[PDB]
Amino acid sequence: MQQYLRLKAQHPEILLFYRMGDFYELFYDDAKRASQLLDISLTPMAGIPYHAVENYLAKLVNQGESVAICERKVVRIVTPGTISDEALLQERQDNLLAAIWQDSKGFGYATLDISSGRFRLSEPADRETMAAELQRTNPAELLYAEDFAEMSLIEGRRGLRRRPLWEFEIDTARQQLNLQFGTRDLVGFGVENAPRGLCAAGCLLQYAKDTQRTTLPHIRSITMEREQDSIIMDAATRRNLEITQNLAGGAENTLASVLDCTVTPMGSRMLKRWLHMPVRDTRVLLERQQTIGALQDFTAGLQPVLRQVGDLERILARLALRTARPRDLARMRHAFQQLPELRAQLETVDSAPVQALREKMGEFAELRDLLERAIIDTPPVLVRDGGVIASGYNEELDEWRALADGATDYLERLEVRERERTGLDTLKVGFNAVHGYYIQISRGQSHLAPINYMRRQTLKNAERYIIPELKEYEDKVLTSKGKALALEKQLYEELFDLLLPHLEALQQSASALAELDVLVNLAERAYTLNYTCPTFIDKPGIRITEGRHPVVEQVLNEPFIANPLNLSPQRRMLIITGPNMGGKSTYMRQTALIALMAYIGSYVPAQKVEIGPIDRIFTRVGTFMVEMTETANILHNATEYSLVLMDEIGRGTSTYDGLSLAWACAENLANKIKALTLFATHYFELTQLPEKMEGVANVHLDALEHGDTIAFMHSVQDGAASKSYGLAVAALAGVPKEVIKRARQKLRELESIS
Amino acid sequence: SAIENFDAHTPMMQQYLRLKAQHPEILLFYRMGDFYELFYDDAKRASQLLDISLTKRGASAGEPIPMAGIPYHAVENYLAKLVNQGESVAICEQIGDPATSKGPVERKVVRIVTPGTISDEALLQERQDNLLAAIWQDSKGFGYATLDISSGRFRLSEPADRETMAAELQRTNPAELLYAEDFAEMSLIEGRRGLRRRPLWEFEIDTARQQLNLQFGTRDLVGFGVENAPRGLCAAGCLLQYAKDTQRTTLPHIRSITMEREQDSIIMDAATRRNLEITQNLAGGAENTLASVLDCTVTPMGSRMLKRWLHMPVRDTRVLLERQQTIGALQDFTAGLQPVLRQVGDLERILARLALRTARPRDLARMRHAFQQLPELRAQLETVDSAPVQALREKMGEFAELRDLLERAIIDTPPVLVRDGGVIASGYNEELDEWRALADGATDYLERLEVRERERTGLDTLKVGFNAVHGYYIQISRGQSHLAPINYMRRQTLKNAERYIIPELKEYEDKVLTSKGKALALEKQLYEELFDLLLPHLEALQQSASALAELDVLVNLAERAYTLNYTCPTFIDKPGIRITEGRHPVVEQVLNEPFIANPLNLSPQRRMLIITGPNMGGKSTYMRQTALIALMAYIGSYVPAQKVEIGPIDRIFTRVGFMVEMTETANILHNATEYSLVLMDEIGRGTSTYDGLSLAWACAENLANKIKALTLFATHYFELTQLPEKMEGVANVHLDALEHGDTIAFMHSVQDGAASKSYGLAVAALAGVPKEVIKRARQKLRELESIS
DNA sequence: AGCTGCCACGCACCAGTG
DNA sequence: ACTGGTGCATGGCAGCT
Ligand SMILES: Nc1ncnc2c1ncn2[C@@H]1O[C@H](COP(=O)(O)OP(=O)(O)O)[C@@H](O)[C@H]1O
Ligand SMILES: [Mg+2]
Repeated sequence: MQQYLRLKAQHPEILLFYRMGDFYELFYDDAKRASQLLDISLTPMAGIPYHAVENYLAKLVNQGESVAICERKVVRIVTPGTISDEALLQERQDNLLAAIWQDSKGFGYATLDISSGRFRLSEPADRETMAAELQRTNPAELLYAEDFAEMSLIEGRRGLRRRPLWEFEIDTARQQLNLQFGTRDLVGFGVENAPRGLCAAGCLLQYAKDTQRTTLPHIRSITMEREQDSIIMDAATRRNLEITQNLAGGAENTLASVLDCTVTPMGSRMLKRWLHMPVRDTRVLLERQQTIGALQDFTAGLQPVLRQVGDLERILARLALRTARPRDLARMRHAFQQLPELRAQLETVDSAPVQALREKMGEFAELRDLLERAIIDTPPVLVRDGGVIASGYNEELDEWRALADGATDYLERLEVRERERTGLDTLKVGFNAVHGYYIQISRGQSHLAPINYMRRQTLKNAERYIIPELKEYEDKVLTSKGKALALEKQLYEELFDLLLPHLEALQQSASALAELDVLVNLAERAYTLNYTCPTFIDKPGIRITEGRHPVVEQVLNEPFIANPLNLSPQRRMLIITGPNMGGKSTYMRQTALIALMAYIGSYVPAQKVEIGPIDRIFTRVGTFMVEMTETANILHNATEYSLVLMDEIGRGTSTYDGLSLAWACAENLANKIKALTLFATHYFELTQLPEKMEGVANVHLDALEHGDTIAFMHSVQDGAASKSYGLAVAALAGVPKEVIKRARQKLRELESIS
Repeated sequence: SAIENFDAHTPMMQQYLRLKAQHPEILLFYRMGDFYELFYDDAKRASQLLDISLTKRGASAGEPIPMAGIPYHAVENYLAKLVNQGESVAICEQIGDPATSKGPVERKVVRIVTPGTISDEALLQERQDNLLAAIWQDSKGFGYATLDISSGRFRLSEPADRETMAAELQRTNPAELLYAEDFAEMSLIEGRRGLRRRPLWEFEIDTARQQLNLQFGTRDLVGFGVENAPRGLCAAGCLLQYAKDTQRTTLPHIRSITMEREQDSIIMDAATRRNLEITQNLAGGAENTLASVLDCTVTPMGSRMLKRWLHMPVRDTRVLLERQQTIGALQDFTAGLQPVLRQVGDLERILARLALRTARPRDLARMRHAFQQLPELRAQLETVDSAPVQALREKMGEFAELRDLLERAIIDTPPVLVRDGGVIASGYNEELDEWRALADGATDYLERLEVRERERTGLDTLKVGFNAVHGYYIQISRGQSHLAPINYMRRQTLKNAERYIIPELKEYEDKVLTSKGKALALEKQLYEELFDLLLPHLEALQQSASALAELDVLVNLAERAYTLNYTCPTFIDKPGIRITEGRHPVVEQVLNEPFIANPLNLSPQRRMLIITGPNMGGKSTYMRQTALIALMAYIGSYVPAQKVEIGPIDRIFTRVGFMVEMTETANILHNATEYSLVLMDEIGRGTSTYDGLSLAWACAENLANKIKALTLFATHYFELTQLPEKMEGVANVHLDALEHGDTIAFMHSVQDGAASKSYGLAVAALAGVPKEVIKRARQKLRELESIS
């Protein structure tokens, strides 16, 4: 095998698998890497088995690697951004492709979901907005121009794919895009005056087409994500809020873990999207609130039926790409059968948007009857070996199967004919690809074979024979099986012809069913978790009553202590002093999350929630350097509609430098920015603020001392903290009695002055 | 799911269930014919872990029995998959002969593979120890024992408190941890891998003594210095009872156990071991560790030894001065020894497999290759004037007799296993050459018989072949087969050939198949017989491997001391550290901007330095290098400096900044002594302004006045620069920085005195806090500055 | 070279016969 | 109590395109 590096040249940046019997083997830096990612030995060659290529392809793909299969030439290529088989895809997690680039004016950006067809473009102006979008969208594969100057954004990222500047050319991209969608201009989509981002979507759509070498009819539209259509959240804020991802890397004890009790995978992906994309436009919010309130009674009724629909989104993608396997068509049929029950249940629900999803759902009765008659109840995984088309769908196929079936029934009778004639109880008719049909006597009885029996194969304890009669029916069976298997393949391709016309309507359905799932779910969550419906006010403000952390109340097992919040423009900054130990931090995060959820359209963890409009949520809660950097970002971009959450800035540098930076930040946020702010500090000197300025108030956390421990209470109440707790804590940790005594003396000395 | 009494099973399952019952909690591979099998839930679990099909075995006792299995010849692949997941596997083989057996063939469990007892090349990592350990707790302290099962190293220790015990777990890092059912402090142990809850009786003391004594061939354990250590003996007894349960052979390489005393070595808490990144960085990787920079050893047994020394610095003034000499003496000779030393290889673990009677042909070949480098190492080391080196030349041995044994017994490149023969060589056993030479009736019978029969019959398709199932045969094509002598006896028929047998070939077939089986078994006798001849000299061989490893370590530390430019430190009587132009041995190599070397001077009258200076200044580095230079000087290595003078050091502590933070400080305050080196990297954490500092101030005083330890005490609290004024023994140093207005400047140089100003705003402005806010903070700061 | 399906094997599960 | 023949996990490799 000298001649194989000649195929490595064809695409160097992609790891090359190479058939070598029943395995795929790799060379050079494609071995070093493939052992460090997948875990396999390094003889420089590594290799996976053929029985689990899909397993090992998905793990490479999920680590942001394209693979190329070789069997000789390159027959297949998978890439992180463009896979659509259900074996390479995490069920409840979006898998986006993306392109990014940079003008002398700003950035362009586009994500594709190659299964839903969800195509978005944006145009981030500064680089922090850009980074926010990268964290949020979190694409499996990023395309980017060499051009690209600001490499620190995408520097450490899976699936980077360097593209030439000419692929990002505007005019070429407008056409390719207009051709894809069947429009003359891109005005129906809202993006015709949005060139930077159009150039990203141009590069992406062209890369996508290349990975598939097929039409992508399911991609029929594009939307632009505006900035002022959304509560902007920096990456450090999405991390600290643990919306979808705990700081620990995974998915436990996160907002989605508690709010996401949807019943279809497509509903789960959509909700997680909604949770990362709070919208500022109350019209849609009041629309969601009202739907959620309407479907509350109907939740037990709807969800068992909705669960049956399954992941129709991703199935429909495999219809669009013409790769759907028999079970895919079978689940599409199963889903269709739910639609009359879903439409019946939803019919009396008094909401305009629920009835609109009801219509959007469709019924598709013809396609239900088509697949009911065309496919058997539980068809094999593949079409390969037939057994998928139903009985009595195609009169011709039935004749062929009966010619086979009856030729096979002859050979069974041949068995019993030969058994009765020869009187040899071990006689049997078997079948095998190497020999066709055969009579088999055992070795003990083989010497008494009739002398018309032609010998063919000697086993250890048996002999095999053919006779003219046998081989006659071998043909009868095999031509009838071969023709019926050909008619099945053709009739299966004909089901795509009948299904594909209604591809658009089908995509509408799956989307409606994916939104019904989200809205019914959020409905169940509100009712089941004692949430209430928040109202919106004209000027900024957050009035909360007995509010809670939506996760911590569910995840811990101690009684969760609820608190109020009163932020108006006449009271826009609380100085939270006292012990933290999770208490302040929790109070602050439950504020953001409550706000986050009002603006997702969900009910919220509280007795009452009024809330003015919010444009950004900053949460600096988690070097001194990093703290000051995240603080710099708030002070540079916070507005008077911003929600700002600050966790004890100053620790990590000198008392005075730190006290002086806290003082100046709180001042700057109360007086200049005027953001609604929870400024959690430890500096007691900072409680003198509410006197020195308008619109600042003091609240605090306390601790109660009992027995020989201490209970860190979680009730925020008015006034400054009037106690400290580090000596008390050290005492209980068993720092020498005398040390603490001297510490208490020092502590008094130091306070007395200021 | 029926009543499944003894009588309810077949004879096969009765036997399976007795064996399984003596292994209820771990997977049992059960050798049935050509397969290792599993049943009931084990098969269900095996199907999920190993990725094999869950099947069944037909029954007449209710429902069917879940089964899974794997052909015997692939057992090792699957055994690996399980032990890397941390599963024990009991291996049960067939003992008897089925053809002389009424009921089921006899079956013993012959070994148990568990993560800490594995000793095969494929499941272990060249450069990383794989210890079994055993922990146990009393009302007053801990008992703890470790075992490298593939070397014999058997150690015993009796950690005083919870936190020394935490440090020992981190250090030894057992792949498997047997522990007592009554174990109170599960916080130390829960979460670890290879956890094995064990019943109390295994930790019973008189049974420990009896079993340990027995194993070492002694009447008491006085000579080993452990007779006084019942806490730890109880650990040792459980370990050893377990070790022997897993192996089910003698373990003659376990000829000793040693006490690991508090004061024989520098003791580092869990925090210190992590902050100096000795073999693991703070990501779990081995990149940019002390070990990455120092470990250019050529043999694996050397690498592991170096890593143990690094982790346990010895306090013995004599051993250190001798190791220090060995380095200096050997510096000229590394270039020539290192390539030879390499060729010895991993002799430690090869003598393991020899001792365990497991070693394969290629283990014996590499042992023979090792012996073949001792004569070159003997010459090389003679000219090195150093007593310690010549003691290691003597202890390395030579073993010319065994070299000549393996040179005459095994061939140059043997197969992986003896399973299939071809191992033993021509000359070694005369009976063996007789037997091969009959079954080497190749170059012989088959070819001529073929010609003769083709030419006599006149049938050109005629070939002579052998197939494993039908035996030897004469083949004729189907078109010529109706012409074959009526003497030919039809044997195997195919689609297009017929194969036949004649008396002459059948007689050659019985002759060659019995010749080959005889030749195989006698080979296996000869192979096993090498272990009998080798085994006596095992003690001397273990001392060989142990010297070759220490040579690899020292020769390494000498090369490192030349290339990286280190000098020999010297020791003193009272506590103190006096570094001249010292460097962080790791940071100095990763960075490219040359390393700003610094002094340090600790002493009993200058024992606590309060370190000040900016974020990113160099405070932590200056602490870590102090500790590393201590750590290195006390493994006998040379040190990254112009001159180092270091007195004695019992423990090293470390706090690097709630209920666990404070506890960590109490541990320091209670256990530090006048000989301890204490690093506190900005501690002091309260719920208010002055809270945490007040504690740090109180702690500082306590370390200076009461404990009198050598403390490096970096803070951001400027208030602590007043310490030197009040306490005795305290002083102020700082890592310098420069102004230039709008900009940074981190000079990385340590100088006496407090910093001139704290740089919190300068660093805040560098992060990009609005210049407008930095302004108002500077305004506030002179407000605050004007109080004093 | 690729693909199918016989065989390794001790043991248990039948039927068909003492 | 037989005689006799099946039929099994997986992986090696003969037999046959
Ligand atoms: N002696 C030195 N020479 C050159 N660089 C140094 C030196 N000491 C520290 N540094 C650099 O400073 C960085 C941080 O040092 P560090 O001690 O952590 O500052 P801090 O005092 O805030 O802990 C390190 O990453 C290292 O590169
Ligand atoms: Mg530091």
